[PDB]
Amino acid sequence: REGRVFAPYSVFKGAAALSAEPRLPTFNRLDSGGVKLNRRGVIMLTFWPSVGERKYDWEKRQLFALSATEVGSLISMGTRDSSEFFHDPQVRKSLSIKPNADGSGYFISLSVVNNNLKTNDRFTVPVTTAEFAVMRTAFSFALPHIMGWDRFTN
Amino acid sequence: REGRVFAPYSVFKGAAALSAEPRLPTFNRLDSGGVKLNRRGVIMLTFWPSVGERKYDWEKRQLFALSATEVGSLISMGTRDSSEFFHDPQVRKSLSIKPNADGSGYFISLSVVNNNLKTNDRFTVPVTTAEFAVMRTAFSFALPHIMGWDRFTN
Amino acid sequence: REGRVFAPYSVFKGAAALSAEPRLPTFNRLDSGGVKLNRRGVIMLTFWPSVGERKYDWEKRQLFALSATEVGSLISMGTRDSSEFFHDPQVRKSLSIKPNADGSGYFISLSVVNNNLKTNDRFTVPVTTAEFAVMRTAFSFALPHIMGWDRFTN
Amino acid sequence: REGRVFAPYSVFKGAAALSAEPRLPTFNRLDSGGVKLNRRGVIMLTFWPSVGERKYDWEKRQLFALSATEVGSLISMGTRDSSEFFHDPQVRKSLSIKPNADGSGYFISLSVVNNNLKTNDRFTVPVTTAEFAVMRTAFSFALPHIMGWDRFTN
Repeated sequence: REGRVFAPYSVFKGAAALSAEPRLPTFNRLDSGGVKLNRRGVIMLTFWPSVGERKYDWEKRQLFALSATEVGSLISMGTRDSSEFFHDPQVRKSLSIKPNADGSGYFISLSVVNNNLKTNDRFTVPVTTAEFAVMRTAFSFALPHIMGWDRFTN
Repeated sequence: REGRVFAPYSVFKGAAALSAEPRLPTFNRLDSGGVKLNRRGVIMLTFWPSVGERKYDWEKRQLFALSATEVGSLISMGTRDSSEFFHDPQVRKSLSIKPNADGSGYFISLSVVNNNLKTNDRFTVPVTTAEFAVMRTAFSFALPHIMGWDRFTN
Repeated sequence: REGRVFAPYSVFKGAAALSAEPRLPTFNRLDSGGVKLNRRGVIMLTFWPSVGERKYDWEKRQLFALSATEVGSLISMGTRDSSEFFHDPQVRKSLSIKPNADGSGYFISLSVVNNNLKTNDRFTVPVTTAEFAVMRTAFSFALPHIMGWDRFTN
Repeated sequence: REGRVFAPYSVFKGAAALSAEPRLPTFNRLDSGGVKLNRRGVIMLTFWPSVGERKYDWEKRQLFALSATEVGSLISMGTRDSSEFFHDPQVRKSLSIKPNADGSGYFISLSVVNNNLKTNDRFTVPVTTAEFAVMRTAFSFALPHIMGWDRFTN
């Protein structure tokens, strides 16, 4: 617990909020010496809905984890590019990132569907060019770290 | 005080000078273990006016702090892009960055207005493409640091 | 052996798999003080063939080392760019990276030829834009490290 | 002397060779605590002439130091961009970087003139796109370091 860090980048908007934070990979120590990557690193996204003016319901939050490759998708997006990721379970989630009309930003939307319970939720947060540039730059910085490549240093 | 660092990037021009330097975020240590970001990091800009040939008046300086998102705005600017940031108080400040005619650089201008005292100041510094490229590269380097994301490392 | 790190980025596809990992340079310590780069750093690529559905034959793997300059070639590639590297021995190897039809990714192909033994092998792995973006970002991160330039720090 | 590092990036060509290496800034420690940048950092270029097939004369080398701003110029260069830097003394030096005909690389040329002694030297090294990409990526990595901004970290 001593090694925990909390420093999300968060964007609060009218209908919902979104936060992003890296999760580092885990490594296994080898008997013969050295380490080897174990559990993958991700960039974790958290979405939660507004319930009023500048008020949000943290209890209804839903998460979506971006793999290294999914981060690669996001950082290579141009002004007018779109993408969608589908994660299989019961509950199915999908994350879409689509440009706004003006190319002055995007809509980032998390869909959460439980067909069995007929429950259906969607959390959408607009992000400006400036905000998405923070995401690209920060996620690009984090990528080598979530891949474990920061361990290759002189 | 032992941890202070002074290493501004500065540009000195005919009517004014400008300097830029990161300010790191502060963190709070958690009782249960780990840390959490407290006070935001910024890139601090300082402007001061010329009073003669290669002479400037440091006593009349005025500051403007760039948030992570405002840095995102600056680093994603193309050759012909413009931007303006407004900071509310009494005294109101605004920062504009506009391309020059030739697309060989920009004008970075700080406006400081105190309507009550009818005082009105403006400090403008031209910056070349090369100088703005230093800013983009350096501010991009600093961004993960002012966000606290440098704490996520293996 | 205590300093070994294993954290490849790997892409598994229908006919073959590919993995990439940096190899750091070696340095020599100088009698008068300080260090000087000795053996070059590279980004090592490993290719091996499929033998069935999600099954591959590690025993038939073949390697190809990218120099700093060859990494420079890869990271500066645009969507529609191609490249080929030839490495002299007996056995000759060549590595090609060519865009797919749609510009939605590339084919990375390792050729291994032994004219004397008339043996002839080729291992080809398709990589998406997102996967190649991971490679560009990660290899760019690693470049200063494999060059030894990470040693120039305050 | 214990802190010296030697790890140039070097390009050897038909008529001349060129090497590049960062030089870190110096800092002064403050009585009240903390440090402040003193002597500027640069990227140092070294050129020397060929005297035969894969043979060069190190004794006739000439140097040229790139300031942070001059590095900004280099890293922001597009395929078809040119630049020239002039350094005043006695001896005057100028450094030009011009694209080749095909946009497949550049010519980097150091001029050294001593009008008084009527001595006149020029050392020119062609650099491929891949080689210049190493320079851009490596110099961009080094820039925050030569500016002293690597000292702003959590």
